[PDB]
Amino acid sequence: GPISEFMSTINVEHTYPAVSSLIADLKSRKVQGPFAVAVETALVMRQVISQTRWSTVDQLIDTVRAVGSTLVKAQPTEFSCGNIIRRILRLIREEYQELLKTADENEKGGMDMRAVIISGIQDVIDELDKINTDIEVQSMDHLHSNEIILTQGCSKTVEAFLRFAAKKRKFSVIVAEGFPNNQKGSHAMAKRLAQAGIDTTVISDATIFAIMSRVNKVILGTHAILGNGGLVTYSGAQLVAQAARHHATPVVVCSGIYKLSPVYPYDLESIIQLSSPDKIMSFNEGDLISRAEILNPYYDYIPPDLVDLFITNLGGYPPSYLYRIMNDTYDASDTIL
Amino acid sequence: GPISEFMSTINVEHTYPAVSSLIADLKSRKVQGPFAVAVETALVMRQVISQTRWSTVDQLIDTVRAVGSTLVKAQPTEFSCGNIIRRILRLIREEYQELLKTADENEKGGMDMRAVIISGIQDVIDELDKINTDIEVQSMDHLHSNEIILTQGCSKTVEAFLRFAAKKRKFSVIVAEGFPNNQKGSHAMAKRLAQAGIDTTVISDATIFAIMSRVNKVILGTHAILGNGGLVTYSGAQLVAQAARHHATPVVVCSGIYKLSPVYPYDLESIIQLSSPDKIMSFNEGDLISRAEILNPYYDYIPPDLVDLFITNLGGYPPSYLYRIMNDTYDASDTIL
Amino acid sequence: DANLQEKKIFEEKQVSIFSHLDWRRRRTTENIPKDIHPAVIRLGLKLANYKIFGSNQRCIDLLKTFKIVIQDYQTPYGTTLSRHLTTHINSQIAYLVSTRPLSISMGNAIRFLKLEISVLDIDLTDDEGKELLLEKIDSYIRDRIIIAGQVIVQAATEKIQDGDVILTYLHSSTVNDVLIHAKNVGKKFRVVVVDSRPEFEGRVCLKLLTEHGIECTYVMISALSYIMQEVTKIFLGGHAMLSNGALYSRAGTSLISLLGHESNVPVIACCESYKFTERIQLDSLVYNELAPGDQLVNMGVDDFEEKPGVLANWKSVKNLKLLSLKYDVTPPRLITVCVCEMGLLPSTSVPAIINEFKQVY
Amino acid sequence: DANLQEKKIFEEKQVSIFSHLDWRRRRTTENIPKDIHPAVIRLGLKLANYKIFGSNQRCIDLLKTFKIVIQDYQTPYGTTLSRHLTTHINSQIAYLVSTRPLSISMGNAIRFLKLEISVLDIDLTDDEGKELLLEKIDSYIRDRIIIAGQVIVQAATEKIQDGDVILTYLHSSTVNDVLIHAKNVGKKFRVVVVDSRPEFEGRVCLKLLTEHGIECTYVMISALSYIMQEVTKIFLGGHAMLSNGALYSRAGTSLISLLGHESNVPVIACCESYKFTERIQLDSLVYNELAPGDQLVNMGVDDFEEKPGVLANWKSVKNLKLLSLKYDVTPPRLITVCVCEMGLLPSTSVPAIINEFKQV
Repeated sequence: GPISEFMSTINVEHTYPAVSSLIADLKSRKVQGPFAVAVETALVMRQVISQTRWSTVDQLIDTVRAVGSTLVKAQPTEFSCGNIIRRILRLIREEYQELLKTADENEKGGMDMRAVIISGIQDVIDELDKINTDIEVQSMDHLHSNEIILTQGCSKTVEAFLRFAAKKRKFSVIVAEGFPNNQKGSHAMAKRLAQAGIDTTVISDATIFAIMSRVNKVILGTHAILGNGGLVTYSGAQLVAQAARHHATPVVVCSGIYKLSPVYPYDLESIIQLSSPDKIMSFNEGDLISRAEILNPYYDYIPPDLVDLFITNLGGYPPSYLYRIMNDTYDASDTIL
Repeated sequence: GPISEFMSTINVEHTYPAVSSLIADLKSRKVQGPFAVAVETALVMRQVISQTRWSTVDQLIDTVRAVGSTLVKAQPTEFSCGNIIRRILRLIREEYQELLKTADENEKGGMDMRAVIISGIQDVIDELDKINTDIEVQSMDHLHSNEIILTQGCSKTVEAFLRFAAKKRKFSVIVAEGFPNNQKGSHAMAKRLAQAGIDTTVISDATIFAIMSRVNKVILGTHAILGNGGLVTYSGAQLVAQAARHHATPVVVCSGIYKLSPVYPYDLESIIQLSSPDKIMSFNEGDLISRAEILNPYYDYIPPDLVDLFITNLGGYPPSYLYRIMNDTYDASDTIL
Repeated sequence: DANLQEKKIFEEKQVSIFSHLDWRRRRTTENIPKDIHPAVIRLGLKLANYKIFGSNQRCIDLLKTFKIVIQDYQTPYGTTLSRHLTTHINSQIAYLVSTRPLSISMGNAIRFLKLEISVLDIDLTDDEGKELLLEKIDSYIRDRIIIAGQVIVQAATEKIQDGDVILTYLHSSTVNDVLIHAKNVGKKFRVVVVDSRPEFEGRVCLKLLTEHGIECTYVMISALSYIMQEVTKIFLGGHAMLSNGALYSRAGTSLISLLGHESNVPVIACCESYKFTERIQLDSLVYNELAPGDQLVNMGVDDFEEKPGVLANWKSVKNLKLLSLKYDVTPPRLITVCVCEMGLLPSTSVPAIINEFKQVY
Repeated sequence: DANLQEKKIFEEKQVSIFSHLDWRRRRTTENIPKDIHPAVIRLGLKLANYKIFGSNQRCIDLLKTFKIVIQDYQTPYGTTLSRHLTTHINSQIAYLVSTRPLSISMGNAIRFLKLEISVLDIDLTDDEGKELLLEKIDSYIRDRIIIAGQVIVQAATEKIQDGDVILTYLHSSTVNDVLIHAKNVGKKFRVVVVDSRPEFEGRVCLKLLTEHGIECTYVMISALSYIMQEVTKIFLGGHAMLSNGALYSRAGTSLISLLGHESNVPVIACCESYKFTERIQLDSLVYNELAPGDQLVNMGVDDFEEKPGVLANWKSVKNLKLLSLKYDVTPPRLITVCVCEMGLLPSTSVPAIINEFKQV
């Protein structure tokens, strides 16, 4: 049940324009990354709420769902889209059921709750700029001096996770650049980690198995978490988990909660995305680019039975408890969009 | 086929008296441990050869294969008794077959080999006062500065193995007292290698798991190795093996070759002898000792699939290559004595 | 001074793994502050000097003592009871922690009582406020522990089968309280009692079960490989269950579970609910509590019997240090069941139960 | 020098787990000694500046060079050939070592050549001793390397099955000669070519196989989890096989093996016999060989080009140090077979074959 069944593509552009403008920005990867998708997904629905007129609540939850179903097929793999939607849907039917009852409680039809949703939407937006700032503080219960740590590729959440510990504890981290797609940011992170007083070492992606033998913990940042606790993460992370489990090395995941999604990884081949081979082999090698098959995926699936701990804005939680974070944050009716 | 089916006890007592004396010292635990029984066994078989009179190799082989089968019956689980015997038998059949050939090679059962076998037996003796010195050298290929090592109980071979590294490389060692039986020797050992410059840390036998997380290697000395590569080790060593396996921590065994044996551990309950329960519960607690079952196992068995490396007087070898030492050191006829 | 000590407590993050574990203990009443209630003194002495001090009886005696504190409390005339009472109590905790670190059991009790003080109705009076939360405490001792125990034992003994061979380790009053039941309900079975150095807590378990007429078998932990071949079930009482499903009990508890699983015996964890923690531990070294190293010097089969050893000068010999951790964590892949008063749950289901009590709106 | 250096090389035993790995390299001929035959120098440069130098071709070019040394050797006729010749050779490796550490394919060859020196009879004249050694070397090249390769190529090709899709990684000229020989006999299959940073040694295996008309796919190592689903077999040419059964090859060789095992695909190890060793390692850090960290600075998909990395000052930035090992040790339980010229053996059967040759 998408939106085009409700509103004509042209009148959508007049009623809620930013929606139609977002889909373009969403398919063209003008806005990628789960955070940038998340915050922009919210404040788009802000204007939507501030622009739709309606009478009964069942109009909204059927309307806002419909735009979401298209807002997903724009680029579905950027999961943070629906997660902001699915959370909004519960946000209204909670604000509904609380008001429909507190009015019944005032006893011996007022769709003017739009500004409450906006006060509820902006609440979740303000939570996003409060993702790392309340996650970085969990380090001092996990990072300790003289320990050896391994991560992979740029991940500011993990970056801020360590640097907070570096304030008082001195220790060492090991960085595996996320070749080919996380190369740039990963190098930068290590250069920043060095300033904070962290014996940081940059290694090729293939040097992972070698050094893990003397690694205490591995910290990882993901691109999203799926309904089975599995991980969709930027390329080359399974190399770390598989090398970790081979050494009984604990695996820790520092992720926000807006990436936690209930969609179930049915077929992986419809999850991973494939970027341009230009990041792997130069266009000049013309003989090769013709005679061969060149692929550059930039996601990676690691199964849930491989993560030992989840650092979230709500706290540390085993993977076998993620579901209770879902049902306390979403609604099973909104699994599919 | 023991000796009593050949020679009367008094004849045994008068012909080879040291035998009858060594049998008593073996059953009475007067001679104990693998090394002490090794040298005493070879010392006995010296006089045997120096006292027996014969004419054929067969009658000689049948004699030594007779005292051995009885010497084993004395106290069998101290396998080093037989392993010295089997080593002697092949030494004869070899030395015979290499002189028997020099005869028919010169042409193109003589009892002169007496002083030759003695000059071959003593070669075995002098090889024993040499194990550790030959073993203590391989350390600098397996120990490195700032590493963390675990050991259990008194084990000279392992002691000299480390102290040879401490004279140059500086590192730390964790020692688990072999309660109840290896208690005394373990503490002193920890004190000794402390003087050698080893950051020594003594733990109760229950803290094995608690620290294996940050341990690089576990190094172990055994009481004997069996025909399946399995280990008969002094009490409480499966704790360090199972904890290692749980942590992907490599297990290395520093042992001489005389403790190697081809007996196949058919039934374990015939191997791990038990000692007095005095060592775990005092006699005073008379109410308990009457109402309860008190057992103190002397030995422990750790299957071969748990040992990653064998340090021997001949070099470092995987467990799967142990057989090619036996078939190069013993003779398959003398597996059963 | 405290910041000066806090500077010291920073420098204790050095090469040694156990650099951070706090060794500072006060075992005497020298220089005690005045605002320390007598019944608190007698407690702090029992904490630092007792050894068979189960994590349950501690929480009880702590609460029963806290009643006597509150009962004798006297708020200043210029301030109601709720305001400026934790401050008094907080000044009691800081003493008790200096005798021996707070157990997980004791901690959550502090966190609970500190809460009910806050939510306490201001429009009451002293004798109204006091008399109230003394029941809250007595209720906490009723529902959270005592009754919960009686549920566990009955729930645990149900899975005891005639012909079993039970293995406990190092005297858990709960685990004793279930075997004695299974004896009195007629279950035909027998017990293996695994003990270990230095303070052989297992004997007192052997003493109890013997005086109840239970076939018992006593071996040190070094005999686990030898003794597990007879065992069919393993019963463990925990000091706490982590939120990842791990079990936080005494030292050998990890090996007991490990050696058992590699011999296909189940690890049954009997632990109450108030001993659940929102925290998690990847290693048995980040969060723990030490015992004095001298206790394993007297190498003999005793601990008070002052017969020396070779390590008596370890405090004075360089490159030599003895230590004895008191707890370690056991991964949940080794724990088979947790026996909370909500029934037999899988250990991984702990944090939900924690979040279930947070229904306190 | 070495008196003071040996203390330095020992003072490097500290916190960094790589502190012991020697980093010293002689890349130029500055202050070079004189005992050094030219053809050795030309090799010393190739040892330090080449980057696609197969472990076999080194041992070949090393020995062929050693031939010329012994030929052009002029024994002091105040003595004989035997004495004062290894001493001459010993002073050649010390240079050749300082330009790049000795491989395992080379040491054993050197360790062998030094023996035949010590055993030949003194009755032979120098011109007789030379011509003898030249034969033993030429035999060592054909019997232990070339022929052994030709056997391995065949035996490995046997286990190739029509419809296969096999995976190589980082240009092992042995495993190339298999695939090459595999298409010529008409085996229907295709190849996956796993490459990795910094010196993309893979894109030359892609060149070779493509220039032979082989279906091939090219992905970096971070795509292993995605591409292993297609693969059916894995072929690896090692730098050496340890005596525990482990395979001592380049960087990702472990992750290739590990990921394969966790996908039920086999790890076939092709490695000649003379690369075997009595050495045994528990971790990939005890014994290894370093590479210049600066090669990591280059960002994009090219080695030496115009990529001013954001780390080009790492040598001068505090607390930031790059490194890149170039060999790692893979345990046996991932390697399923070693295909040596003695046939297809289980990896753990290495030390027997070593003790096989040691009967002399």
